[PDB]
Amino acid sequence: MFEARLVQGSILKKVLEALKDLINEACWDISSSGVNLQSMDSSHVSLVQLTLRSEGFDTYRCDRNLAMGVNLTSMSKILKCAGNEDIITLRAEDNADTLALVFEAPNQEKVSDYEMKLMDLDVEQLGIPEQEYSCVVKMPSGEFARICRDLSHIGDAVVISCAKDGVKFSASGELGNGNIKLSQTSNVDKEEEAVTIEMNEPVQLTFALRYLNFFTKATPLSSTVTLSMSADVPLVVEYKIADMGHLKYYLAPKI
Amino acid sequence: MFEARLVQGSILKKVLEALKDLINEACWDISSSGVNLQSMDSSHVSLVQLTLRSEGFDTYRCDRNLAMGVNLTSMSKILKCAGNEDIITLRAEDNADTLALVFEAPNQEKVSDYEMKLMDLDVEQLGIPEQEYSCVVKMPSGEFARICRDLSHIGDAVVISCAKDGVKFSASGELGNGNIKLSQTSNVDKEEEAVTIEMNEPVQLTFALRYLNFFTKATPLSSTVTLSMSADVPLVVEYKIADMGHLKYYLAPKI
Amino acid sequence: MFEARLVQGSILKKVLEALKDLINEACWDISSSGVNLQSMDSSHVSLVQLTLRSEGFDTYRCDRNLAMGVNLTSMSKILKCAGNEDIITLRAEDNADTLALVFEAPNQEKVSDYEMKLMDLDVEQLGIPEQEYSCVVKMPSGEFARICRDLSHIGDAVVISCAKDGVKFSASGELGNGNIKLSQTSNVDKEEEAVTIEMNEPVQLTFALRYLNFFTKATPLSSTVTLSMSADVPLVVEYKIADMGHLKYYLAPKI
Repeated sequence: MFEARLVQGSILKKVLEALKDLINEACWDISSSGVNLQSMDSSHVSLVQLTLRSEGFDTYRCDRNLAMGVNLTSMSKILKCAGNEDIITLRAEDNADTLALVFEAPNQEKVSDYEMKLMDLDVEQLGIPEQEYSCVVKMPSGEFARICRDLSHIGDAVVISCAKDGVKFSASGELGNGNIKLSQTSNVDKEEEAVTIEMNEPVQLTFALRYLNFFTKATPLSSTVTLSMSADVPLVVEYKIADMGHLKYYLAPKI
Repeated sequence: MFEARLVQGSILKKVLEALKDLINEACWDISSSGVNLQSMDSSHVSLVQLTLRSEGFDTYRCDRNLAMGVNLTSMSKILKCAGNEDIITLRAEDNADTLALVFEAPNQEKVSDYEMKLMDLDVEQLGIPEQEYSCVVKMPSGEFARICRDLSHIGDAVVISCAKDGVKFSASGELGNGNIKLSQTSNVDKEEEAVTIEMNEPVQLTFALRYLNFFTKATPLSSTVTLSMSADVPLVVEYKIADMGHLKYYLAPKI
Repeated sequence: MFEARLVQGSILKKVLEALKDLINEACWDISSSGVNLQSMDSSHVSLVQLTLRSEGFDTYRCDRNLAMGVNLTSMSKILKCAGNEDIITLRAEDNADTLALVFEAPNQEKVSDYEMKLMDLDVEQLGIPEQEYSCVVKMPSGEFARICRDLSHIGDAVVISCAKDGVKFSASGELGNGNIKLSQTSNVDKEEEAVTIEMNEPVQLTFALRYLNFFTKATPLSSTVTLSMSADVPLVVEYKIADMGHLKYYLAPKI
């Protein structure tokens, strides 16, 4: 038996809401150390890596490594039947072709029990080259979402320029161009309002806005986001999942 | 002649919003004891029965029993035009076949006078007698609304199974299957957000989920809903209309 | 050079919201006396005329009259990017391309520099010249908005009847008919409905409700609206924008 009881159900709701548009199907690599997902998106452009560590779960049980192939659109639909404050328990027999999802209200008067059909899929594998990056921008998650959205009216691509004297997002198109300059803070007082740049050398990279606008569906999961960049390698957009792990999205620059 | 004055016109806005999707035209039986509507949907699976007592109105007079044929699409349109806190007055002179509806804004600035056909058409008048039911379930209306909404993502039918210690709703379909068990809870005193059962013998019936989703548009009219059920007879779904009367939806099971 | 600055970002946004569904490509006349926009809408039915005097901006400089051809949907989008508390700067250097729109958030965290390509359109004019009208009605803007919206459920045309009593809007279609009567009560009254009317002779004209429902998108720009009517000429619906300027709509009555 695999069995994982997650007390804050909102978290799994949000993860599915952040993945279902970008990718339709993917295998859930389950083990004693946690749950891990790794997939390309459905247009073969970006890469996604999800991690939810075992200890994040209130109760956790994994007799042996499972791989469950999963339609995320169906999984999301089922999770929309969960409340935000439900305790969600995930359960699969060792080689069973189903995943049960139990949504307990907090007072135990209402209990729901769903049994999802798996789909049978060939796993993907990479993980990408772990790297020391030139720039790391930490910033509010709501601010990053709004920027990508604003600039998507102007252009299909965004140039992210970092230097010592700031970060800048620029886009360009048929109706013109725009530049959004977001200043580092010093003493912001809260921690989650900070804009901090860890800079080694200036960098200027171009990314497809369409894909960044997918990545920002993870905003509910965290109040900050970090962007790690270096020349000619994929951007990582990282959202922390409430002490349990993370959702990274990798994207090639143009060129 | 007919005239009924209702100071809390918000109630009548809620009833028409409850009726307009399911039923398109209906007979309005007006008498000195009040308003009684009764109709099948255009597909013959369900029946609605509405009752508004004369004493529920601020003023009421009926000279003359009347069977006004009414287009509920058109009446819901006109009611849209009413303020939330307008006084609503319904009116019919005699050998005129028109229903007038007068909305007087809260601080007598503005009177709106509306009038609609009153197409007296070949119709019905059933009733169907008092039955004794195997189960009667009372529960919060918003909770029944939620279970019908969520299960409609899974299948197009719901098995309702009643038992001493609770009621279950189960559905099955494309993306897998689902059951929601609500427990009898007692409490009472501080609120009736309870789930109570009255069980002479257990019941187990399948119903059309889309119809139950029409019925739940009445959710805003009452904090609770009752479900009376028996083998082979139509389910009743009752909503109380704040000390003026009731709204009952009737649905026959399958097989 | 042209340059204008405003603290009231919001007003600009509301002007574009109120124009952009009626007209696509527009020509802004920028002179030293201010900004002027005059155009038919894209169906050649109604006429719009916007005026924003130079004094209404808290800085204003214009060396040379410019005719800046803009797509109003694209400019509404851009202005959607700005904080409602943002300081806005409009800037152009004289012709081809660049209108620059700069949004500076209140305390210096964020600056947004946009640049809109201008197309070459001729500066229109015609400026149909003023008149004394049989009848001039002034009323709450949100009440005028609500009357057009509601009657649009009954009919496609409204008949405005002005009289010493007050003003009456009446519409008629398939479902039946409706009239709304606002009366002149005296003075010193709490209700915000002091509908006032300056009158030479009762008028009675019909108007397409589709277009009136375009003109009420200006509702946020002012709390009152003034209607000016005579037989055989266009209605004028005027929103005064706070001694900054005005937005006028012209619609001819049905024959």
